[PDB]
Amino acid sequence: AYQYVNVVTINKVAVIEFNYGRKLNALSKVFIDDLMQALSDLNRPEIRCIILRAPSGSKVFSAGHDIHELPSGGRDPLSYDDPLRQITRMIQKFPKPIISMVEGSVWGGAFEMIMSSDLIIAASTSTFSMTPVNLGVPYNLVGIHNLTRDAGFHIVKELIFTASPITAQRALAVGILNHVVEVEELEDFTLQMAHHISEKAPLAIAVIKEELRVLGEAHTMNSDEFERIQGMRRAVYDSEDYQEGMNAFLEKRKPNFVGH
Amino acid sequence: AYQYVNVVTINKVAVIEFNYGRKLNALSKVFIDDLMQALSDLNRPEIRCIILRAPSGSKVFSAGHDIHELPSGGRDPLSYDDPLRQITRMIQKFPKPIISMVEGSVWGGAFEMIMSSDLIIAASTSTFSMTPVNLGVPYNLVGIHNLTRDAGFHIVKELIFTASPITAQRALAVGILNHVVEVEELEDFTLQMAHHISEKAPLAIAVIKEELRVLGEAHTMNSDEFERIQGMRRAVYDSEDYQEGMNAFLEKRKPNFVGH
Amino acid sequence: AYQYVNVVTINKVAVIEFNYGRKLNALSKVFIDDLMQALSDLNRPEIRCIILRAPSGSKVFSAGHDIHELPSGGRDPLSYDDPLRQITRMIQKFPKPIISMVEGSVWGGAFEMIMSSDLIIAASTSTFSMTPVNLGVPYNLVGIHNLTRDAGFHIVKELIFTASPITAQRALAVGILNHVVEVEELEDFTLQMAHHISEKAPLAIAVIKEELRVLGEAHTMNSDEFERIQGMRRAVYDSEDYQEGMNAFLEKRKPNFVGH
Amino acid sequence: AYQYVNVVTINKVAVIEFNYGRKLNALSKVFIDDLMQALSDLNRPEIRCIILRAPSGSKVFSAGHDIHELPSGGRDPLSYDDPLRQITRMIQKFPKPIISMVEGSVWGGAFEMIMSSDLIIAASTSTFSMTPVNLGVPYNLVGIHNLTRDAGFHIVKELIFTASPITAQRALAVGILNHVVEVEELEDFTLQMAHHISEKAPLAIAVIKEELRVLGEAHTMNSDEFERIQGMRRAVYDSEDYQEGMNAFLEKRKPNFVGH
Amino acid sequence: AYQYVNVVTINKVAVIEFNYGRKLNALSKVFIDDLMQALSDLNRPEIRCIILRAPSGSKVFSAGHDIHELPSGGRDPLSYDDPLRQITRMIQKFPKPIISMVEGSVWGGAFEMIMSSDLIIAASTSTFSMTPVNLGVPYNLVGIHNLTRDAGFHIVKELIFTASPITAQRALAVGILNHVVEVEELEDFTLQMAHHISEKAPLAIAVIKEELRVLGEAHTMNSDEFERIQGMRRAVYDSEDYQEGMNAFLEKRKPNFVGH
Amino acid sequence: AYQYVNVVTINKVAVIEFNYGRKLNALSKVFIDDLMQALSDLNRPEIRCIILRAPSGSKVFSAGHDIHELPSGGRDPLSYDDPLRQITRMIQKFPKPIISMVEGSVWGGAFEMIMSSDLIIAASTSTFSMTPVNLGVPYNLVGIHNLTRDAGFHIVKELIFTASPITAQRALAVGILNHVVEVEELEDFTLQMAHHISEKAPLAIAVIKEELRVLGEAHTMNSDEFERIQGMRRAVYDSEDYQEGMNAFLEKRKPNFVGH
Ligand SMILES: CC(C(=O)OCCNC(=O)CCNC(=O)[C@H](O)C(C)(C)COP(=O)(O)OP(=O)(O)OC[C@H]1O[C@@H](n2cnc3c(N)ncnc32)[C@H](O)[C@@H]1OP(=O)(O)O)=[N+]([O-])[O-]
Ligand SMILES: CC(C(=O)OCCNC(=O)CCNC(=O)[C@H](O)C(C)(C)COP(=O)(O)OP(=O)(O)OC[C@H]1O[C@@H](n2cnc3c(N)ncnc32)[C@H](O)[C@@H]1OP(=O)(O)O)=[N+]([O-])[O-]
Ligand SMILES: [K+]
Ligand code: NI
Ligand code: NI
Ligand code: NI
Repeated sequence: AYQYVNVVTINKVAVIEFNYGRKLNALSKVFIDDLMQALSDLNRPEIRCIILRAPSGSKVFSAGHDIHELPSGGRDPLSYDDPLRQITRMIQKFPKPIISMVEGSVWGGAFEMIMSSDLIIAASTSTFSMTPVNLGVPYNLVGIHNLTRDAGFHIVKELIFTASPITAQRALAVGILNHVVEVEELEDFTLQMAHHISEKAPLAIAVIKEELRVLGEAHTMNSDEFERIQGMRRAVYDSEDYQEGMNAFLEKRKPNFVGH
Repeated sequence: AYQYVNVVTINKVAVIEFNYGRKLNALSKVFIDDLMQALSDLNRPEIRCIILRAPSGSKVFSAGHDIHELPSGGRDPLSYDDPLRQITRMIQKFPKPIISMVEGSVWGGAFEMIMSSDLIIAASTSTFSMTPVNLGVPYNLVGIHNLTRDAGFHIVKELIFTASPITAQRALAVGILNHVVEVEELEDFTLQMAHHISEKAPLAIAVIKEELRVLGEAHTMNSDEFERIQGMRRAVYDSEDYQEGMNAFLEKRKPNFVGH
Repeated sequence: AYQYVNVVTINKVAVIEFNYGRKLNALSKVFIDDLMQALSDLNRPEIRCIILRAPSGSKVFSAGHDIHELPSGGRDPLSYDDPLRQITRMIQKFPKPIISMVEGSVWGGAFEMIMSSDLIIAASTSTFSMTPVNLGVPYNLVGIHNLTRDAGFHIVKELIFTASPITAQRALAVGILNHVVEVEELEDFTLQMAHHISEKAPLAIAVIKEELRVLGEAHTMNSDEFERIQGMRRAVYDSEDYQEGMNAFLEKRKPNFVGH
Repeated sequence: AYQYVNVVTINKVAVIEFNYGRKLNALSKVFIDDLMQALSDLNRPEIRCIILRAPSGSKVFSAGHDIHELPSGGRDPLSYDDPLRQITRMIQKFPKPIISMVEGSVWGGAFEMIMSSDLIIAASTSTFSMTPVNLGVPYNLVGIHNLTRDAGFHIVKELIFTASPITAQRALAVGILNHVVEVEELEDFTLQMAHHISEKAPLAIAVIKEELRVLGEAHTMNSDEFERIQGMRRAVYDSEDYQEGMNAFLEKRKPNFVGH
Repeated sequence: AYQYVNVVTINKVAVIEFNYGRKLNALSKVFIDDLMQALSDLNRPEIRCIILRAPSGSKVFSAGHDIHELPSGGRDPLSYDDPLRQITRMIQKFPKPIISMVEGSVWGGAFEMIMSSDLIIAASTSTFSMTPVNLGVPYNLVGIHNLTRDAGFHIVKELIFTASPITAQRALAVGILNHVVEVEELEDFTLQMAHHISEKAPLAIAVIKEELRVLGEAHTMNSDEFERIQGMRRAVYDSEDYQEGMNAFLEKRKPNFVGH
Repeated sequence: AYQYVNVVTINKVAVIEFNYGRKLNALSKVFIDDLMQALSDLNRPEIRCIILRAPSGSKVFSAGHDIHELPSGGRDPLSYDDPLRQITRMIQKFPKPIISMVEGSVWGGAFEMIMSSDLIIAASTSTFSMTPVNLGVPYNLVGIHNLTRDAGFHIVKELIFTASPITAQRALAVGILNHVVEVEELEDFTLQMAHHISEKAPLAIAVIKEELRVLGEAHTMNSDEFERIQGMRRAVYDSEDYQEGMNAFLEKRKPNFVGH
């Protein structure tokens, strides 16, 4: 068993339920490490499909990045082995389909985490936001790339530049979501689709998933461009605005951004 | 003339109509060779726009891959010079617009074929499925790439992982189709658009179509990533699951997939 | 002060209004040079969001390329330093969000210009046309790429191959627009969103916009493929049809295109 | 047979000898067209290796570009379908090895031509120069790339920026040549190697040559970078220096370049 | 201990000596499994440099790919999981320098194996041959790429198209070898350089080795290019010539290749 | 005038001579800023070729990075806007040839700096070392790439992993240098080559230099690969070994590296 997730297996379908309500499923390292161990434990031939969910009735799916752990003092908080970076890679490389089954509000990092999964099925009352511009966080290239494969550029720029929540109905209309259903039908609807997928050829599913992963990633640039972007990101991590954004969040006041 | 298609010219518009209804327009080599010969014959200055259709009233637009013609195992079923791979390249490189005018159900390789065309106009009763996971087929990279330029990744993954049919209305909503019209209006609506395009500058249409083709292919990877994918595909077409999927289709029974 | 635009700033938002209505805000060099000088003058820390608009009541937002300035005698009219090519680079590199606020009809180069901006908010009565196939112009690779990040390939090919106008409602459905509002709400809706964005962290917005720009351009090809495309574009600008297309537009008649 | 080349077949080896000594085997269209026809006619299973040579005793192997064929009004003489661009593609795509067997002096485009070939075996008295900076020519990307696969960057820059001739001995030392032999041994040495190659597996040789060709071309860039370089090339073709360079060559006088 | 290698440790340097003299150290699956197990066992902080060697006095360093383990026809002979493909990836990714210390003749896959290593130091009597065109084998893109990072294209094509051995002196001159020494001095010359490297910063060496590996592999192409190459390779491994090459090796006779 | 360089012009040739001998021309910010200002000031049409040199008789050409300019620990000394990273970009983008004329010993970042220049002409007594593995520095991707365009991979790895000096004669043999001259002839040999280059077409030289620069950069990878390398570099900067290497150099003792 796991301290911060609960796993149920129903024939070939596994359901990983978040059990980190004390921090509204914020992406703390101890929570992500249990999620990753639970997924790893389910990498077996007789499991064919995974569902990720918050507990039934939750008002919050996930509060996103744990801002108490998101480091300040000049260190990159979205480095390659930071937990959100590790779990998006693991979801994308996992040789079985991973369905995000969403009840409640989805924030920032948690939005990138469900976007990295294969299908999203949501309650009609679920809401979605992408929040780095609230804190002054320079989100990393891979993280931003994970948000560009479903809705168009103008829609993605609206979500990130405003940090405003969208409804499940709008998330469906712009192509983020697969299905929107009444919260009382959410579990039944998602399990029926997961059981259906689990009757199909798992080795064909795994290789087509991996072919889509590498095509998704196949936007290539030279070393100079990457080093230029990393220089820009470091200037943001070094800014007064980044300190102000983190402090304003921890102090629950409105930040005063000044552009240095 | 052609054994397996019928061609009509109306001013500058050519309509290539399938004539393989006894096999529900499955993509047998003999059918695809005729479709490619008809297209090549229509590469003339006086032809400005192509329409591909099934006969009026067809229940099945195309049953997709001829499963009899797939090599039984140990052999890549979607090699570069296999007929579906040849026709999709030919459609994409053809210097005139090609409009798929769809009445009936569209399956598997035939869904890839229409996705490779420039515009899709469909009857309100048409249905669309992508079926390789029903048989355990390791669909090839170029083939999967051809399904990713219209609908988002989560939608494409639902289509491929479930192999379930979608309606014309849902295909329109997610960005696969240009237009949905009542079946009685399908021929007139599509001919009106083709005659319209036929008065525009053909050399500008041809170079813009080619620019889009190159940009659409310009997802690049290193040799190791490609060879790693090919090794994964070979493990699938070497698998007992692939033989069981082919056999269950030919024997009209439900396959039992086990993951090797 | 500018001859061809008017700028109003309130707090952190700047509105750049076209003042070239006597030529339907055609993208003449004198107008684009003024737009670029006004943007450069607004690249200051206290400015956080830009709106581009035509005057209230405009029937035509922009007529697109000035056909009286398009090179005739064997010269590429969309070379790297042509004014449309310069303004789209400047908008995409600009470290503040740029919102296109659209009232009236949008044509050709002007459609590319608004697509290059970060968000589009349009009146319910606005219309959008992409017109190079009306003139026989071989649109350049960068320009075509700018049109492919919002709507899918089939939709983009319909817009370009037909040159037919689409409504704001359809432009919203296919993913081109962020929002459609009644024209009497257009300024208030856009100002509210622009002022909302200006309260967010500008250095995070700037680096995320630049990350999106780099990822969007990261469709790479070898020198041979680019030189092949250049040769195709040159044969179009050397074409009888290209001369006929320009001549027809000047003589206010319908072109007769013949395919050389 | 051919006006401008002579072909001798010895067992499985074909020797293509230039017959344009009147014009020092300058790369005139009529000469290159005959060279490409003779090569095409030798694409038969019983031919296994090609040797390209000047006649025995030639002082000049090839004088490079024909000045009398560069079409002024700025028009790019290194466009995709100009004769030298066509013959380098054809040599690189030719499914048999092509050995350049060099006696005499090699100039400019003829240096690019022999670099495009598979092996170079040269007389101890042969000499090599790359000459576009003598004329003010903006050599094209693919043409420059063809010069970068043998010697290192500093060496290539010395050859191009000086336009000075190098000895066979230096060309061997820096990795441009395979072998340097006394002129009396040049046919024996070259034919012994060609005959040896002709006993090897031709389908393996062809696919490995094509693998090397694609790996050699696999330096990829985005559309913006290509268009930028094209703009710089156009600026050189529009320059006063380019006119001066061509006029000085025609008037047999030293050019005076001024940097515009 | 290992059945097919012997390992010595001298301070911080490990020497892996082949013990498969009965097949002249041909790269059989069981030999490569022990070489890889010995490398994995040595991946410890107190080991800082590896030497690969054949036993003292060896006439044959390695006879290369085990021809008996190649498939009969119709199957890719150089698939991603093939032993040669596994060992070259493991050498390249190994976080310590691997020096090939060469006494005797080096053939085919064994030449690719030493080329994949970091440094090559060779006896003055050693020789080097690349032999797939002797057997009609379609070498893979990754394998060919591993041969292109030291000598120029003209030299590499000579080596592969001739399958002729070159001396240690010529291999030094063209950039393949670091050093050539008399055989009596080979062991202690190599150990002196490995001990010197072992005093340097191992984490710096590892990240620089990895940066060079990524840069070396960063020649990118699109899916269609790779699948076109793979189809050409399949025509070769399906050919009569491939069968003839395998049979000629088994019957110890000269192959008769015909080009199908 | 400049505090840290001396500039002499001889008609079209400019010679930038280091004036930082009391610190062995270490690459301190104040010294690089003066070199960059002196280059910027020579970017004039009447200047056609630059020579970089140390004063006549210098024992040390440049000692490389100023180790007394390491920033606050946990921080990258090879970030995009560090002076060495700035001047190598500026040399590579400079629209005139830059020749490194080397007398004395060349170390570390100074080796990268001369490698980034267009030609290197050296005294027979000059020596060359690449030194980051002496200190435990994770040299950055762009910096390593700048070392890979002249000599082959095996040679570069020997230089980097040994940090051992090589002679001028060995640097010529492996392709690093253009020419080696007796020290009394060095200045005149280098000036005659610079005057010769200055007679050639400057716009042709500039565009070919720029085309070589972008081809040399055109090794592309995806975001995940770049971020994975940055994670490894950061782990090296965070290591005990990195502290030990910098402290050892400051204290003039042998470092004790332990591999964490
Ligand atoms: C990637 C990224 C992010 O993900 O940024 C973080 C985005 N997240 C957010 O803005 C949401 C932050 N949380 C909230 O606004 C509220 O907690 C919401 C979700 C509306 C729920 O309000 P609520 O009144 O029901 O509950 P709270 O009392 O606020 O929260 C319940 C508990 O979870 C803690 N918590 C909630 N969100 C957290 C977060 N993101 N990080 C750390 N702790 C969090 C909170 O401190 C409290 O703990 P404690 O008892 O120790 O004080 N980014 O920056 O780009
Ligand atoms: C991507 C991919 C594919 O393209 O795979 C194949 C996907 N297609 C399918 O699964 C649909 C296969 N066909 C069917 O399911 C049924 O024929 C459907 C479409 C429901 C219609 O049924 P129906 O009762 O009306 O008609 P049928 O008798 O089944 O079919 C009419 C005739 O066409 C033949 N046929 C149908 N589908 C075929 C196929 N895919 N390949 C070869 N022959 C086929 C069938 O054997 C019959 O011939 P015969 O009379 O000689 O036996 N893939 O799997 O890799
Ligand atoms: K011909
Ligand atoms: Ni893309
Ligand atoms: Ni079994
Ligand atoms: Ni390269």
